[PDB]
Order: sequence, then structure tokens, then C-alpha cells
Amino acid sequence: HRKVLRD
Amino acid sequence: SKNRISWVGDAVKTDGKKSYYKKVCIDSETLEVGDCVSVIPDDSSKPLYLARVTALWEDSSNGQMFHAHWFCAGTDTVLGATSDPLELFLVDECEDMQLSYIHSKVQVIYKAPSGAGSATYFYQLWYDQDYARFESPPKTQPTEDNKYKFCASCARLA
Ligand SMILES: [Zn+2]
Repeated sequence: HRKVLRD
Repeated sequence: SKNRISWVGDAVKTDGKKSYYKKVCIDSETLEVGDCVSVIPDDSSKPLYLARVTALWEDSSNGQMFHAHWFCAGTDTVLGATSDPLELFLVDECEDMQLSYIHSKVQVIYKAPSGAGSATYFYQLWYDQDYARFESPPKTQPTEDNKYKFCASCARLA
């Protein structure tokens, strides 16, 4: 699992 | 919000693919491995994510990077929110991330276990039992005549 998925 | 990023010092280690560093200059401030950092979540309404900077490196594929070892608050646990908004918990959650995602530099300390302390009573305010109100303690002063038995409550009620 990964928290930040912004781009 | 970070836009100008610059490495500080020569590279500590080299992969031939990554170049690790010990300190970075981001805008005005200087950040080094071991410092802690705040990050805005994808949902801006959510509280700030907090993490410890465990590594700093420049990547041929990703650019200027760091590894974030997250903290977590009580709301992220079985506990629910904690009594202190400044309270954090260690947790095993990691993430590689761009340095431009760092919101600010924050201070996180470890509070070692403590003892019971001096368990004595204390007071701060004075309660007007007639009007049901709190004020700063009255400064009624005794004379040199009645100091041996002065009662500030006896003096006021007279
Ligand atoms: Zn990690």
C-alpha cells in the first residue's frame, strides 16, 4: 500500500 | 509548496543509478537526513501527513527524491483521536517521494517514559460563588496589626 498518489 | 531545490555537499554514495546526499536546501531552509517533514494529503481537507526523512538522492529516472518514513495519529489507529493533537505514533509505512511534495520542515521529538511527579494540589482562579464567575485571585493585603491571623476571605466579606 502507498499513501500519496498525486501527480 | 517547494519549487527551488539544491543539493548540499558532495554525494555520500553512488549506485551508478542513484546519487545519495545527506543535506538539501529547499527554498530558504536546509533539510538533512533524520529531520521530519510534513506533506499535504491528496485530500487537502485531511490532516497533514508527517514523516521522517530517511534518505535523499537524485535519480536518473525520477529526479530529486527522498524516502518518507511515516508517522501516524490516533485517528489512524484502533484508538481514535488522541487527547493531544501533537501526539504521533511510529508505524511501519514507507514511501519514495519527490522533494517537491514536502510542505514544510517540522519538529518531532521522542518523549521518554516519565514518573508520577509531585502530586500536589494547585489553584489558578478565584470563584465568586454568588455570581458564579471566575476571576484572577484577589490581592487583599493584611496589615502589620492582623497579619498573625489574616484571612483574606474574612476581610472581603466584612
Ligand atoms: Zn522505508
